[PDB]
Amino acid sequence: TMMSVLANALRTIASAERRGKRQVLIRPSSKVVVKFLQVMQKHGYIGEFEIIDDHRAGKIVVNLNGRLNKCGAICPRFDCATTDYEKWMKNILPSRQFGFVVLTTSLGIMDHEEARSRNTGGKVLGFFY
Amino acid sequence: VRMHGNGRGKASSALPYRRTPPAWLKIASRNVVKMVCKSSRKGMMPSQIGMELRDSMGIAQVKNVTGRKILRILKHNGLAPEIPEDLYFLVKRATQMRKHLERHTTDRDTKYRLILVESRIHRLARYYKRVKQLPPTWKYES
Amino acid sequence: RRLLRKYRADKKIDRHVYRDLYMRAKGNVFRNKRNLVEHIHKIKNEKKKERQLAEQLAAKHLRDEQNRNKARKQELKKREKERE
Amino acid sequence: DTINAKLQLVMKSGKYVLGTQQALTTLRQGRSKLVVIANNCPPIRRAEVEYYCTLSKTPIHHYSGNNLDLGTACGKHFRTCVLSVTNVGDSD
Amino acid sequence: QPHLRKLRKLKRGKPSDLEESVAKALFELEASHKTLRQELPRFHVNTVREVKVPRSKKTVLVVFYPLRFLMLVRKVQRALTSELEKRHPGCLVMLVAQRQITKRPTDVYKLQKVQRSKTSTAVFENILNDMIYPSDVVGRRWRCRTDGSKLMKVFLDARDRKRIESRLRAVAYVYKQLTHRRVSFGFMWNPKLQQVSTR
Amino acid sequence: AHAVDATIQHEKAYQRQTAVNENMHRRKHVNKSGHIRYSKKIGLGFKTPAKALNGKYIDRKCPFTSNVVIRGRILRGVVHSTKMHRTIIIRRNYLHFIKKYQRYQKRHKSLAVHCSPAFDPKQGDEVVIGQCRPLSKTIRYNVLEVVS
RNA sequence: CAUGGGAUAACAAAGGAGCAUUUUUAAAGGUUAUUGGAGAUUAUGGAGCUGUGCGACAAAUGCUUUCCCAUCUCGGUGUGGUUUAGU
Ligand SMILES: [Mg+2]
Repeated sequence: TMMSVLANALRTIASAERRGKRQVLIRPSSKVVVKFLQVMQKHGYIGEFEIIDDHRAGKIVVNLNGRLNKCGAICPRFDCATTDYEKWMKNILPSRQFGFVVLTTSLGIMDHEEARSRNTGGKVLGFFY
Repeated sequence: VRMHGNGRGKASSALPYRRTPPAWLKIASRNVVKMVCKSSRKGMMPSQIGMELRDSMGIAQVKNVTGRKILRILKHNGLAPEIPEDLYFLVKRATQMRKHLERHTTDRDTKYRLILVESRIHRLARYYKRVKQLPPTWKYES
Repeated sequence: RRLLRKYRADKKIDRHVYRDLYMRAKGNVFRNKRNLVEHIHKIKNEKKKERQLAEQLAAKHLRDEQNRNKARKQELKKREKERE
Repeated sequence: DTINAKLQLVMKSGKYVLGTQQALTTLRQGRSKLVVIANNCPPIRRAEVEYYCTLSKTPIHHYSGNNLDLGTACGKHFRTCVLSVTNVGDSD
Repeated sequence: QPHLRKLRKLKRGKPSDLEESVAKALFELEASHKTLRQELPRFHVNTVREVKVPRSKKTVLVVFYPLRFLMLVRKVQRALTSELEKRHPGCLVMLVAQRQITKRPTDVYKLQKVQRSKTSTAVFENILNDMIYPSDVVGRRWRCRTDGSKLMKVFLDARDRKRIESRLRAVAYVYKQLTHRRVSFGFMWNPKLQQVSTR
Repeated sequence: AHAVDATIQHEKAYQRQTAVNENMHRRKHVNKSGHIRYSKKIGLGFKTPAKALNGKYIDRKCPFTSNVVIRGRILRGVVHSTKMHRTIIIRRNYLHFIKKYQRYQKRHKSLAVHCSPAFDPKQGDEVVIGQCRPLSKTIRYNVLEVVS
């Protein structure tokens, strides 16, 4: 049984990036998945993606520029205070110069740099670099 | 298929994206409601009623015409089955097996199927009790 | 059993409560007559409370039905008078 | 079984009577529409009920189970040797 | 005036020029037209709103009617809009049912009690269905461009191309004016196989 | 000059409130029924139940009709058992955080709570309990409000 | 312990026929202030309680319904589709 839609989606994108595919189909879709995709798209790690409505959990077709080395979900969503950003950057990011940790804050889903600038904590969703 | 077995069948029906009933379907909503209500009064379960309308009257989906599901229509008229339809069929399944196992005590395969059917009943009945489609203190009896 | 039969004949208890108490008396639940009488009084008080609640709910339901019917007939009068 | 579904429907919506004596009473009147007899029924009682059904032109069904099975198929916790449905209740 | 019965009682006092013209047309159609005669007596409208479509000819007459007349309108909508359009030269007539939207609650317990037909998503898709009624949506996409925009494209059956293509631009603009949401339209000749038409 | 109330008096000693004299009628300690009944408004914005004001029950441990005062902790729990007399067991379920594994455990605590006859809680109901003086070996709280 | 945020979640409830319009008016009926305090008594009205009407609004689903008996080429639009209506 599928337990995490976000983890399934990020696993599918990472596999497609490893194989060098140009597009990947994501199924099922979710608000959290689309929010995560928009964060990656904001920083330029993915191109345009299209949400396909089927009167159920929809599908997403993501165009992939080859800039995404790896994306993945962190399960469970561990709580992260504003003082814990450096710990998570150390543990999961390849470097302090690039890569993002995605958080679920009360201000929305955002990368760790944006969340730090807003002085807000939350739960860690995943990462990409 | 999946629960209590190794089957991985995918056979099912795929409802269409376009929910609007076709322009050639001239049956009114009220006449459909009379059809399902009279078909239930004829003694058909909600699934049998839908297949009857689908195969003969050209009504693909009762919900897409009347706005209401077949069981919902029966509930409004009070015609809903006392025991839910599927729980009825599983209980009938277990009863028929038990009648068979009275005469064939060496039929260990049917005994194995019987455990699954009953262990399925005790989760379906737990669901209907938690959802209050069944009375509390409702117990399946062997 | 004699006390239970007397109570059933006197209509202090109904046949269902009589059956329950008969099986409990066979089951060594009551030590003497006073214990059984106390149990009967407790059951009767519980029934009275529940029946009072049921009567209150029934009255509320009947009032709701009256209000719905009155609103419907007012709607009919409004529609008839709008016809002008 | 078709008769089991029909009996369940009659229990749900129709009118019926259980027992041999009440079945005979409904047969003497013009009320019975169908008579169901268990295969357990004593032969003389079954012959008497069948004779009543023949005189009254009433359809007669021989149930494949015994009186316990007929009682269970009626949704009852007792045994019935003869069933008489007075109103089919839209069944058939 | 007898034609003022085709308006809500509040509007009958000082009707607008557009509202009175629509009311008069409805009153005439309730007896002149064969099909409309069986439905219009039980019908009246709320208000008539004029919309100017930029870079286009004609205007759009948005007609609001109570949602309780939804099935009544859907019965004769194609006839009704065609009749109103020939009554008003240089105009397009759109029948939109007035629907109420409950603002999304901030409480999980209030959210479970929201009538799903009063949500903005349900209302907005119902308004879109109102403005294209003889045709139905056969597909819906959301194109999320790299700049952060999310544009919704709605696909119609290519059969209705010769019947609705002229009014698609007006539908898109009126949809934005009513819902403050953008919509683009496309055509699929094979909606089952998700095959888009090039022209 | 009233008749002895049979329903209340079954304890081999006359049951009465110790704050008022029920024999002599005064204004404020007289309820709607006209009987002299003591009742107080506990603090913390808790309304006195209508059964406390107008009822006939005698309870020396009721927070609204006796000398039991509410001070200290105000807690919330779910009714677990009502088998005792005028006393209920409530259960407080909570998550305990284990620091090493960065995860939670489900834990519960059971409290014996005095329930006034003004309330009739059933198993599964959520109640608000206030801390009082020790009323028995295990009772330290009183039921203040019942939410079905 | 107080307060701000509400994205992700948790707890609880429900299982959807197991359910629920407002505002004018008048008329009919059935242990409060104020009378200078205080102690009775009375009656008069408020205000609610029903029912009789009355005016103005709405209404998320058509009672100008439904069911049961009985009698019997013209406009608009686009560069050809559209409600009619003659064939
Ligand atoms: Mg399993």
